[PDB]
Amino acid sequence: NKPQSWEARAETYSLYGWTDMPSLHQRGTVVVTHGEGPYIVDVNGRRYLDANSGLFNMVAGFDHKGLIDAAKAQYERFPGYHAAFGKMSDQTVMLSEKLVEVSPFDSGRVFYTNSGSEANDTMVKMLWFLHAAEGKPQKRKILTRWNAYHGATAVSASMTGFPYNSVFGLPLPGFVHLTCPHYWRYGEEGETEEQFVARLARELEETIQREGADTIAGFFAEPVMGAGGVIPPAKGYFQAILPILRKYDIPVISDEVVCGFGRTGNTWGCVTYDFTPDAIISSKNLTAGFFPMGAVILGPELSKRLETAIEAIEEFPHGFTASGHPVGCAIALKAIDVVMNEGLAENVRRLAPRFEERLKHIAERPNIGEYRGIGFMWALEAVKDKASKTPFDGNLSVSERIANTCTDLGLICFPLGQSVVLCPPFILTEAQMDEMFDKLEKALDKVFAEVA
Amino acid sequence: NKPQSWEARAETYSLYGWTDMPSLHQRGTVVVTHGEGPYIVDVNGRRYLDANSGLFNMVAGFDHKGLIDAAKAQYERFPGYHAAFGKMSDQTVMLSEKLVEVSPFDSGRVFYTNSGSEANDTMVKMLWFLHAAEGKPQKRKILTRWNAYHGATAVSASMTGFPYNSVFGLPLPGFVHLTCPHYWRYGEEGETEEQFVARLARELEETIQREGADTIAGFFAEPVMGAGGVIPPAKGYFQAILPILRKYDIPVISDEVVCGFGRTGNTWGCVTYDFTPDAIISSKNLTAGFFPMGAVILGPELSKRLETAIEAIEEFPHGFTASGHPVGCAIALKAIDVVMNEGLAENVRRLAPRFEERLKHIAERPNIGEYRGIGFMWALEAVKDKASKTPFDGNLSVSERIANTCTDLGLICFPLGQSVVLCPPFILTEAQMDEMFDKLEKALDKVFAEVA
Ligand code: NA
Ligand code: NA
Repeated sequence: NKPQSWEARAETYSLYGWTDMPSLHQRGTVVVTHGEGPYIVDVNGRRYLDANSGLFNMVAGFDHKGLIDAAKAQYERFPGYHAAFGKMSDQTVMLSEKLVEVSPFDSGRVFYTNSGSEANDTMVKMLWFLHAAEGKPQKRKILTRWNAYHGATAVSASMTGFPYNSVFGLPLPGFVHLTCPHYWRYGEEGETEEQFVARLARELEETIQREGADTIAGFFAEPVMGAGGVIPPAKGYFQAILPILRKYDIPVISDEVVCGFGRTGNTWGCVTYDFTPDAIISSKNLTAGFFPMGAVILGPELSKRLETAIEAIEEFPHGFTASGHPVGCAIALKAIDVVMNEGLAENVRRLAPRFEERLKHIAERPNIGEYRGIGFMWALEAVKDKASKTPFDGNLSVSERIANTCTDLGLICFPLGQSVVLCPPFILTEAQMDEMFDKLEKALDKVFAEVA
Repeated sequence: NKPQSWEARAETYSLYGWTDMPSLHQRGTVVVTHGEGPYIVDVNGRRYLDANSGLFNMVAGFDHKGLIDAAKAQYERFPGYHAAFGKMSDQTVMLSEKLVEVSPFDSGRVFYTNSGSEANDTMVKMLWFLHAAEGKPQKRKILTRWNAYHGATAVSASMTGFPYNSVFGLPLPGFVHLTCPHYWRYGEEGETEEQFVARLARELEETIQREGADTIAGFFAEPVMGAGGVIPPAKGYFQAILPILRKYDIPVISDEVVCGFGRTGNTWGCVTYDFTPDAIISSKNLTAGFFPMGAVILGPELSKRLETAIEAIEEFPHGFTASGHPVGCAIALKAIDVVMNEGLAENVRRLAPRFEERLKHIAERPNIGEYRGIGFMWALEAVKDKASKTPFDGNLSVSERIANTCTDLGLICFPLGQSVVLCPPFILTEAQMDEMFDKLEKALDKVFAEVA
């Protein structure tokens, strides 16, 4: 008794991750064979505009010729190696040099992983290693924010600030979640945005005092929270929090897995938000989704401190088999060049006003609580009643209903909580942006007619 | 002040992993540009026989035309996508079907990752998730062995059984390490191999009784410990320990990252050691080193149990951006076919007797305590005195000296503790095997003459 169809074969042998099981059993798996620009095509020849760039990562679309050619050229040249035991590829050396150049740091060091989750798990281990070598082995606690998304390893999931991780008995101890700087949701009745920011700065100081400054290893922040629902921080957030972190000597890590390489309208989200971190975590767009790469980019201060610590023990006992893979490195070098120098990053800057203008129009609807975002990352929040910010009952699954209707209309978008997220490829044309909105608006009309 | 040479550029921008820093500063980074069969070629045009397959993974060598062509063919077809939110590529469905087929399981499910570390971290989360869903949230402890290597995330590093992880303040609580089944090292004076295995089985039962079976989530084992120094278990080990684990309702996981796809002389190390695990962890050879892929392959029992638990919460909140990437799946499908059907796994079986006969002759030297291994994974243990099994002082760095001397002779091998490991590509000919040993023997003569 064996499955025949693509859908039945997918259900027979897969253990689905991040998949709504009632929707999958009703609809079946979407099995994808190829793409063209920002579109994907399934086994039945149905085409969909992927307004999420797959998982925010396919910024140059699904059939980019330059990137396809660069990947093919490296398989022909040198198809695989590692970057451990004093060896690495020429591609690895070139990418480390390029990443330091394009980072906001004047100098630094790069460590590779396959994923953003491994890179955050790596940065945590690096802090534990460094602080212990410096005589502060108790400096282990990691500060992140509620609604932050840092990954899926036990450590990077512990950094992630969502109730869903309770199914794993996570977070592990030592992982502290601060208030999410989403003013619309977390600002209290009668609390101004200025007071909200002052409260988060106070809450951080109280946390450092109650935990003990000598017990805190680092602070990680996505400049704009991505997978958490596209959450630009409340005005003045970083200007209020960063001096508190610097005062208590707590390293600042910018998780640039989503914001890195152009989505916020600048090469880095930390540049958009005008702050210089001690380290950067990069993945996703790093290869435009063509290869699994992650990177820890260490600024001058942490590089020098880790270098001293590594020299004293004579080795850094950490790494992954494919870290610094020559194919991944050649692909990243091309992705960086394509985004920065072939007009993709500029296109996000060019089209962001038109993107916001349309969302502002959509937000006039009685069932849209707000629109939020920047550059090419945006979200629309659904509400039952606007004035009170009352959401629809969780059992109505409004966001999944919108995303499913979108799929039926030939549009892929990302549902999260009571929100619908749009993070389309940087190659999106004005006509394709209109197509994305026309389909989304049709889906919103359908769903809200059913639930309101 | 900018670096000029490849070696200087590597040192300026890299944060080195698994690299002995005193040797790196003395020798410089070996910067690799391409390879040919089992050989790698550096920027200076020097060629080395890589008798470690890179990091055990490059079993088809460094320029395999079939694999290069399969990689190129998939980049032209569909160069990137994910396997989340009820979508995946046709290549993902084909690979999951193929992996269940080639696994020792009659049926099951596959979950993808990029690495073996993420796959072990994933299996641990799956166990915590499952046991809590089945009414036992206290069922969280993970059993591994001393000298085991399971990866580099904080959790897979806690599963790993090496003192070097103390630099990170690891292992985390709940990671229990059993005696390594290395008879030569851990066997007591006057203890026979049968008594040694009986003792290991008694220690396991006492550990279970003292920890409480209701608190133990699972047991992981590499059939042959690979990165830990090539350690085949003492005779009858799995036959003694598995009934105990089965009696106490402790899931058995075979870490097949190194043993999967041919290195022990069978498709799986669990086949070579005649046991059926509840799940398999695969990575490394899965793609012959051409793309970062990891996989959790769940047997019928855990597949059914996890599906029931996931259905109750409607969504399994876990996954990685590149999990089930179409390119990695197309490459894995080719790598499995190349290894199983193009004579590579058979070449391991063909040449394993000749491999062992030469190691047996080398082990006659007074400074070789033992040779150990199976198929295409072997190790030589260095000793100051054979009769008393006394090693050379740690400060002499004997294994490192042999490895460095091998590099100077055009041979790459793997040093670990007091041992030197050989894990060559499956494409190795008899002449290349002879070249491997001729170079190793000269390195052994040089090091032992200076040190003994
Ligand atoms: Na720079
Ligand atoms: Na099978």
